[PDB]
Amino acid sequence: PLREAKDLHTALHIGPRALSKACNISMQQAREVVQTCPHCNSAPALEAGVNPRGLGPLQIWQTDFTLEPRMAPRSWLAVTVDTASSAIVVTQHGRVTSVAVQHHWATAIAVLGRPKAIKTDNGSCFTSKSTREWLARWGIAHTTGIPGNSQGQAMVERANRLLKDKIRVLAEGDGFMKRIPTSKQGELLAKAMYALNHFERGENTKTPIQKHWRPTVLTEGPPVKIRIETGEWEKGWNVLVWGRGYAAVKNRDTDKVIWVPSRKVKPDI
Amino acid sequence: PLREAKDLHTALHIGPRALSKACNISMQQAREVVQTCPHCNSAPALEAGVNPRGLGPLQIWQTDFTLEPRMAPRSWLAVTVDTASSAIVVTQHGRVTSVAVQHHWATAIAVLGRPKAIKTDNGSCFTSKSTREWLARWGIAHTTGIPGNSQGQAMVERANRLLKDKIRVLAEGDGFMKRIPTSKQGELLAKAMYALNHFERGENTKTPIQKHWRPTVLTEGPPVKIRIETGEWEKGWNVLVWGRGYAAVKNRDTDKVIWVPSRKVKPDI
Amino acid sequence: PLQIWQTDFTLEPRMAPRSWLAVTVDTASSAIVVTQHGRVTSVAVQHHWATAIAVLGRPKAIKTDNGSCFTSKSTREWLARWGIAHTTGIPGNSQGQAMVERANRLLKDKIRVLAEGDGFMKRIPTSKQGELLAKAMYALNHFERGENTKTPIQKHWRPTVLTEGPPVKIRIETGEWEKGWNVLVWGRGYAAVKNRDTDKVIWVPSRKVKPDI
Amino acid sequence: GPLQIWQTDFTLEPRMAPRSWLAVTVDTASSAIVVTQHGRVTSVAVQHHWATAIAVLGRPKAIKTDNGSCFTSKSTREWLARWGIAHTTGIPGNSQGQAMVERANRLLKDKIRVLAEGDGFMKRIPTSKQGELLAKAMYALNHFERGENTKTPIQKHWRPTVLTEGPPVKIRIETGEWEKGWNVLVWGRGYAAVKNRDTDKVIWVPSRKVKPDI
Amino acid sequence: GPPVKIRIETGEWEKGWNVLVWGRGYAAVKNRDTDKVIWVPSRKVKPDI
Amino acid sequence: GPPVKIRIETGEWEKGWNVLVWGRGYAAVKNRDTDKVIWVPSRKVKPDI
Amino acid sequence: GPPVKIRIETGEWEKGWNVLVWGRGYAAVKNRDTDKVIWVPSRKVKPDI
Amino acid sequence: GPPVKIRIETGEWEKGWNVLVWGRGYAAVKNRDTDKVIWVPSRKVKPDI
DNA sequence: ATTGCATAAGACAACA
DNA sequence: AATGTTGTCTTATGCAAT
DNA sequence: ATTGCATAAGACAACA
DNA sequence: AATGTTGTCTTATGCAAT
Ligand SMILES: CCN1C[C@H](C)n2c(c(O)c3c(=O)n(Cc4ccc(F)c(Cl)c4)nc(C(=O)NC)c32)C1=O
Ligand SMILES: CCN1C[C@H](C)n2c(c(O)c3c(=O)n(Cc4ccc(F)c(Cl)c4)nc(C(=O)NC)c32)C1=O
Ligand SMILES: [Zn+2]
Ligand SMILES: [Zn+2]
Repeated sequence: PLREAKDLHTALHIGPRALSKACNISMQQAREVVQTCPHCNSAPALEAGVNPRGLGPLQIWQTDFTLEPRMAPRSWLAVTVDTASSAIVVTQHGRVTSVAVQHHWATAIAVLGRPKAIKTDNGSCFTSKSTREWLARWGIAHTTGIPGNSQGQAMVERANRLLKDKIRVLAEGDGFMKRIPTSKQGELLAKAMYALNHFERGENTKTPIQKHWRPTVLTEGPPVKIRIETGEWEKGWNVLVWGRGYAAVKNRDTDKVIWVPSRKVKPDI
Repeated sequence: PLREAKDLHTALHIGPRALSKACNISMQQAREVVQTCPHCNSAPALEAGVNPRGLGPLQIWQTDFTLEPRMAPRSWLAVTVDTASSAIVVTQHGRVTSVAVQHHWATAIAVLGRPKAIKTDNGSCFTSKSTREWLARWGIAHTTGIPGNSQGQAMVERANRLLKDKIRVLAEGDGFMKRIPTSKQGELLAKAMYALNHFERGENTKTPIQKHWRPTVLTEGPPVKIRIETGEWEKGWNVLVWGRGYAAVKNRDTDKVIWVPSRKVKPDI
Repeated sequence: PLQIWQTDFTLEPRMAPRSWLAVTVDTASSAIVVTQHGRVTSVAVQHHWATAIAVLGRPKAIKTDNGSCFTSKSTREWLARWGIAHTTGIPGNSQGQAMVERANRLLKDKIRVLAEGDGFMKRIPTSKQGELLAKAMYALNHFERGENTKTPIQKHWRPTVLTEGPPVKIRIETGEWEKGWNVLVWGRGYAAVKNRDTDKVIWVPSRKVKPDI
Repeated sequence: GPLQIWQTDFTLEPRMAPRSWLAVTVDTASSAIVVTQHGRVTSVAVQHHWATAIAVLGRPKAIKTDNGSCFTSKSTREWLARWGIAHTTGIPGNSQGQAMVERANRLLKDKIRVLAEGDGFMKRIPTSKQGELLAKAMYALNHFERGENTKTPIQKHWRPTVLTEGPPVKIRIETGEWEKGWNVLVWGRGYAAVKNRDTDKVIWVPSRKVKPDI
Repeated sequence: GPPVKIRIETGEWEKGWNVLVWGRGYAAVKNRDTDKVIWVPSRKVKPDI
Repeated sequence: GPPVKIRIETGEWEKGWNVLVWGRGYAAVKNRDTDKVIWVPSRKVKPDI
Repeated sequence: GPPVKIRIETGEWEKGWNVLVWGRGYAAVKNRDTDKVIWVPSRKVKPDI
Repeated sequence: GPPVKIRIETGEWEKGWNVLVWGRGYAAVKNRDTDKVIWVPSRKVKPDI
């Protein structure tokens, strides 16, 4: 008896359970009468492709500015992270001006080496003409995320939060509740740099600095099961890197490196 | 050797894993040296006492106001839900005037009866002198939540969202993208009424109406185990109601009824 | 209950401008519903039972007079859409409209009582009409009229208070599902169940429970 | 071995007013040069220098220097003791405590000018470009080659290689026996891919079925 | 392109949009009337009807 | 996009459909002749050859 | 009263309030300096040290 | 506040503390004599008799 | 077998 | 134009001892 | 055993 | 003064059939 069910849904927009219970119907007819209505399902499919990352050290870098009140009158800090090894370099400046951005990078360059790409948000001075021409003079790329989401650079922002936490811990563990004397700024920054880079973070067994200088990369990954966009799991690719958050998988013939959500991959056989 | 470990934590504030791996130290000493630093553990305990509810029908009621753009020029709606039975009463008005609440409750009384208590936010006209005087004349309690979080009335707020979804579904299934003619307002409201109260929602095998007029309450609950506030499960109480979200339990001797999250209770034996 | 309904449109001067008053009454429970109307229109005709259906439910038949807005194609199409059986009658017949007599009498009595009780004599304030209508509705429906041993609500809904879960069969160790048991609480993977005779409550896995009949 | 002995001194640079005092820290086993600059020769500024040098390169085992006012002063002394580094002094200019410091100083003094004429600065670079010049000089001196060998100081210091295999782990076999000779590749959830060290054959294995080797 | 519904800073979800290029985690979207292309995160769009 | 067939209420897996943007809840197919874009659930579709 | 940190509309965790009474899911806290009581939900406060 | 035994770095479980204060990952007890409230993690407390 | 433990798996938050 | 991240915390689990 | 199904369990959102 | 909620959806599981 599905004619009254169709009328009931059309004039009333009833859920499948109640329609089944109220017209002596079962699973199927209740379903294919509830999905006929275009109004019974509008949103519930929101794509989420979440994957910024580099492969080897000195390949992809990120950068953002931070306002740290304890660092007055030089509160502004420039933070740079190498996505491959998660090393951090921060330099202190008084203004967000381009010249400060110029100063920060080469100091980081002298410590980590020369990268190839530096992702950053479209800051007022990152895209400045002088910055662009100087960067081209050095000769490495420059890519900007979408203009407005401070979220595609999630790694530098997360390292920013970590650095602010560490510097707060150091500052108020020494007896400076509200800010820092000018005589303590530099050694606080240096100690913060030494703590994160040269020591483990969380549970990984590999120090970031020796990750950067002594990295390991697989030349050929193990077979895995891959949620190709085709709907289900396809068999026949190999994962290169599988981070806790997200992973990269490689084709067996096309030789494509793709950053894919980690839920889209599972081990083969 | 934990002397150098203590020095390392004091001057560096290192995580326990790196402390263990950097001074040939094991689980224990790493732990009780990392918890010594007060700065390393500040936040990670935020209590969540989450429990509004009534027991029987016509005991506890909730109410809020809604701005519905399609209902112009009478957009404002007053929504009332019985916490025990989840039945919904709504009325359409033009002003947030106290008289509107007078009318909305009066109709709510006529359809459902006389409750005992009504919980609501400190609306501009909810606590008005005339409103309180008339409520006292009717002789029913009134209890405002914390002044500023529209979250203690979560039941009426969720009912508000659901009602908005249903009314928009009906309206734009009737071919009205932007607004509803003044003629059709009452028909839409009453159709939503009949769809919501008289038909069960989600998966519960009980219609809200016959939940209200034919409530079931357990005179003696089953034995359960209770995460008593001391932090460990205790044996010797009985659960009165165990909703999908949250539950109420009763003592075996003091016969106290309290609302606790479902995580705090697990079945006995 | 929810079998046959009656209705009529009655005048009253005290609620000007919307002086048009709509009525609808059930048979088995004598429940009432009332709606204001600025003017009797076939659209306002639609507005009434829609509200009446929500408060009471969907009846099985409705009987009325040959009113102008009672007989237009809009009402017929609407009632056909809801699948309810119309049956017109004489504007004043007793074999048809039979409970609406007591309905109108009691409604006018209560309206006069309340309107004079709250210090008004000839015109209710426009902001205070729905107040009086709802109060009369509640008084006439939740309180017994005259000798009535039950108010309309008890007859209409049978508002008993059960205290036991539905009959449910439980998987016995032989693999079968013995009936005569009633669930009490639906916990996490465990549902406390009682025997209708021994009155003993036992926790059982949710995979080992299914309803009766 | 790398990171065993360090060296330090100062150097006045008139080209770099007003912050004309410059500090240089040099490794011995790798000749890695780290420099930081301060206007006045006080304590706090030079311990800031040493902290930065430690951060960029690591914690050494011993530091040799002159008998300067601050170099043996208390603040520095207990700071180093808390750091746990063996101080060493000597004749202010001796060929042992300052064996490589002067070579690094002359190399840096050549580089700073060379770059100043590179960007056409003769007498004193403005205060804006001082840090950029120092960073460029550090990059040129450290990562590049000025000797005649095939190993930059970074190549000498960090032992920079490119590994291919993860740490070795002793896998358990279905009969219940632990078995070394296997190295993990990918630490996927639930299942970890481990490769036979001999046959270069990978296999997916449950997490608890594998334990680290040695 | 097919019509999609995009969120904005207010949190609403407006109509009148079409997708030109479908990136792996990004998308360039195009007004129905104004006919102007902007890019947007793929997590900030849900389709239409 | 590659050709696909869609599920119709009648019982016909009709051809002439190529997915343009495909999500994890449903797809956005377009016809080859009429060239009209519609959104159909992921279990309403089936590829071509 | 013991020292807790409470949120505000900005989203920070300011310090300087002692809690007086503990509801099941609420609390009233007194400032040290402005020595005044305000009622806050339990899920909005965390201590110090 | 019921009496509770608290823990110190010394190696003993000392008495003389009534928990005014309980949290999910701590307690704040107060001594009868010193009448001082201190946030102590829940691991370092146990019931007094 | 029961308790305790060592680990693993999963959840939360906040970065202008 | 060009996409979340992960340290920290919590709970669950199997083993090892008892 | 393999496939599908019937069910249960878990996850997201948004409401001034 | 007085505390999140739950419909909708997706994923996982087990049994029954093949
Ligand atoms: C144009 C110059 N500019 C910035 C605009 C003003 N901005 C800048 C930032 O650094 C941030 C920033 O860090 N976060 C914090 C944040 C919020 C959500 C996340 F997911 C993640 Cl990873 C980070 N937010 C913003 C912002 O605008 N709106 C949230 C923001 C910036 O440098
Ligand atoms: C003073 C008169 N007044 C209200 C203040 C203005 N308010 C009133 C509301 O009805 C709401 C409301 O419904 N929501 C929506 C909402 C947001 C988050 C949730 F968790 C839930 Cl449960 C509900 N928010 C607010 C608000 O204040 N800030 C978001 C609010 C109101 O009536
Ligand atoms: Zn529908
Ligand atoms: Zn610490």
